[PDB]
Amino acid sequence: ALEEAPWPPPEGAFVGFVLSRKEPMWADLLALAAARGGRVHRAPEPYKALRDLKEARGLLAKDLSVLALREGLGLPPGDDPMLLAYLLDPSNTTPEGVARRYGGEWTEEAGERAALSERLFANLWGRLEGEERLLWLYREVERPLSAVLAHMEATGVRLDVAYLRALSLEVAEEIARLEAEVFRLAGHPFNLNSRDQLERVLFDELGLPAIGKTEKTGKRSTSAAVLEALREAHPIVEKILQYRELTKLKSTYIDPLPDLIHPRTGRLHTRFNQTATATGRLSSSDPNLQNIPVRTPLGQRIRRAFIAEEGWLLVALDYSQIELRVLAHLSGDENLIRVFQEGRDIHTETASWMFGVPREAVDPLMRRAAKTINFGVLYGMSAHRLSQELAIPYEEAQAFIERYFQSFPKVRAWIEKTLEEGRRRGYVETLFGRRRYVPDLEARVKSVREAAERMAFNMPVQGTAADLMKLAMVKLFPRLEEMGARMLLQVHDELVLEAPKERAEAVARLAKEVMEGVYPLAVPLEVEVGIGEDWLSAK
DNA sequence: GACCACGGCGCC
DNA sequence: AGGGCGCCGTGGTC
Ligand SMILES: Nc1ccn([C@H]2CC[C@@H](COP(=O)(O)OP(=O)(O)OP(=O)(O)O)O2)c(=O)n1
Ligand SMILES: [Mg+2]
Ligand SMILES: [Mg+2]
Repeated sequence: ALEEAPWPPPEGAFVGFVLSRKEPMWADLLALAAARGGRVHRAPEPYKALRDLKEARGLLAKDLSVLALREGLGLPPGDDPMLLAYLLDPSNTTPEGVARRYGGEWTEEAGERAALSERLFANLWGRLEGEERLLWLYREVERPLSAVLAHMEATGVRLDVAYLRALSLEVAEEIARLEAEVFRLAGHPFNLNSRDQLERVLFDELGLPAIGKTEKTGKRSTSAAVLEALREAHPIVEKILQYRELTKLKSTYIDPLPDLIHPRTGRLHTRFNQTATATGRLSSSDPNLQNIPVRTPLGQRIRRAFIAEEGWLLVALDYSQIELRVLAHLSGDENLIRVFQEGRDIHTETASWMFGVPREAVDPLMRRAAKTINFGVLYGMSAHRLSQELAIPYEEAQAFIERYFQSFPKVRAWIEKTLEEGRRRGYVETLFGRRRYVPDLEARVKSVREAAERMAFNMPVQGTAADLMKLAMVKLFPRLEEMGARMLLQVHDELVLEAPKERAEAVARLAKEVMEGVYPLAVPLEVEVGIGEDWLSAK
């Protein structure tokens, strides 16, 4: 079936390529091929051959299209079997597996990659026949979103490198005072970054009670959660918690980011993986910029490093209580839909409760703390953890949970139907019909089954919120382009854009609107917008 | 070097 | 008897 034709391929051919590395913005185009009909074209000079393509269709299209943009070519990504398969089963996340599961082997030869894309797409397209909903999501959301993600990856984000460079030396000194004291307290040095070594010290040398064990190995845990419980037992516990904060921030953001600045751009270029999560959410790789610090003071100092190009502004937009809103529409609960119809904020109300202060006294970080209480309790958190979290009597934690769901009656009924259907159907789905398979919903082991159940009914909520953000990006991108503004990052229910100073407001105004009206629900979708020279200030 | 499991933890 | 991610060291491989 496979013949070999001279490079020049016919329009609509399936691309096949090989990079020196995973990152499109950093990689070297080692090989470029194409497959169409029954023939296969191997470009003798890849980079140069890229100028020939009208579009990138095939496994990981967006990736070669990011390279193209990096090279000055506006090569947009088109059909990509990974998206088709990802939609059929979100557990389809790598070419390797999609190929073994659908008709081929993922190799290192571009030509074979081009052939495989063609045949893989044929199979998978057949599979989508009759799946009007998956076809809708593919054609109306994913395929076009892939293009958006490529421009985003190619564009990147500006970072105050000199700023992080000095920040390092500074905390490096604070980490020394903390480890120097932790060692004194223990009465001798040891690797503080070694959970095993600290375990021995905390539980064997000192006489601290072991409050928990680790999952796969069963070792006594030394988690922040355990350390919190032990904070009052020994002076060495607080010192260790602070050390862990600093070292985590410094080793994960403070030190690595400046070293990832691209030479040709001077900006940071993260990957936005389109087929990596079970719920339909994107993910950020290599630099993972979807988890930049924001909670603690040093975390905030780190976020400030993310800045706009001079004369530009960072416009940050974030849907409000997004998953509580999605849930009011999915559940159809009147109490909850009214909550939003009345402009109430459950994070503020829960935070007002937690800290026992009027609503107007709740500050940003206090409200943020409530988020983990609201989403945790919604998604199955237990009274024990709740109490052990809010540091309240187990009984008072039970009451908060009891009342939480009593206040929103239709939610449990919805969670119930979602699970039932998941058991029968074999999968759960989002508002737009994105599916996630949860076979374990019928496991005999209560442990496994109940855990499956929790991931099961979370998917529709989490996934619908993602479908929504993805639609908004697809809708918003063309207008920003028309406005000379750029889309830099997506943080699940937040978008970080960059717009010319003289246009920053019109852009914030527009994006906010596109986002809020993406797909009308039983509840309004509110978006808080912020503008500033840096990410922290934007929010 | 490269890469793995595991614990641990940053954000959503 | 919260869900979804990816990255960083520590140990231990190859
Ligand atoms: N602990 C968390 C935090 C967030 N999320 C999910 C649900 C909300 C979504 C986006 O997170 P945020 O923007 O931090 O939350 P939000 O509830 O939309 O609230 P707001 O933007 O009003 O602070 O991610 C979650 O499952 N668990
Ligand atoms: Mg939000
Ligand atoms: Mg957010």
